[PDB]
Amino acid sequence: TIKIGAQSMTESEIVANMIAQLIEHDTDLNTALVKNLGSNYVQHQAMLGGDIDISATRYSGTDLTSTLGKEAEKDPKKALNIVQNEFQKRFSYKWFDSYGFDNTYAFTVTKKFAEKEHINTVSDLKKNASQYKLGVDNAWLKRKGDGYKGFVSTYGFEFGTTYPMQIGLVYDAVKNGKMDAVLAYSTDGRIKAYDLKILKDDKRFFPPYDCSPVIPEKVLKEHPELEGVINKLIGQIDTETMQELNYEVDGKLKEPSVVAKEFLEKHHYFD
Ligand SMILES: CC1=N[C@H](C(=O)O)CCN1
Repeated sequence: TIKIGAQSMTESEIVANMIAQLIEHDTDLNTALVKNLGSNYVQHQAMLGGDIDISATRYSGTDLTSTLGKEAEKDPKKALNIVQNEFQKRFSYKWFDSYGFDNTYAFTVTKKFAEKEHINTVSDLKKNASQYKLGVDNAWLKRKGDGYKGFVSTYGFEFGTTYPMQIGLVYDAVKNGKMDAVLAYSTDGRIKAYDLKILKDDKRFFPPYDCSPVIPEKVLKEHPELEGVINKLIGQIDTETMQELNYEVDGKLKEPSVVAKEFLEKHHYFD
């Protein structure tokens, strides 16, 4: 039975279910979901411990700056290449090419706030930063490399008050005027659904966050038919598609298993 890890994100659950169903459609392997993994660190430790055989969703800039303890590379291709080579060298883990989307931190505001405050870029926030409330996830404030400390030293300012919360809550918090700005995830469907504005990262502070599955070479060796299944999804999901899938769960309240199934059926399980 292949143990598939899902991080505590709607996106991770959708993709974990998608992998599970594709594996069972194509092969005689049974699968199990290991859900609610709190962070990439928890995912990685679970893989080191053999608690999971597959990480459904890992993000290049995230593991680059934490797991690998490296500078935040700003080029998508170079960042992916470093992560892939390092995962092979250090762990004999295969970090696959991307599904096709980058899920980045994105400073997000209502269009009303942007018009009132004259905001197009992250640097535009500087003039009144002390007046703003910023909603962020439960980890970003303490992250090294791509975290708040790095943000401050690059952009040269702090927000008046920063509020860490479950990432799922930031979209309503900003829509409802509770926060002036939130550090959202760019693949969340509620950004488009709520007509929000993503601010340009004008100093290119954030590294890329291309999303890929990760699987130990040992697992791929034990189950030679596994790589071919995973290959079917590589390059097949762009951001717009990911946003739509995310919204199926977060806006329409559908089970990730159901959303995954419907996606696979539409694409005839990629043959
Ligand atoms: C920028 C980003 N952060 C998440 C995290 O830090 O695990 C993963 C998906 N996107």
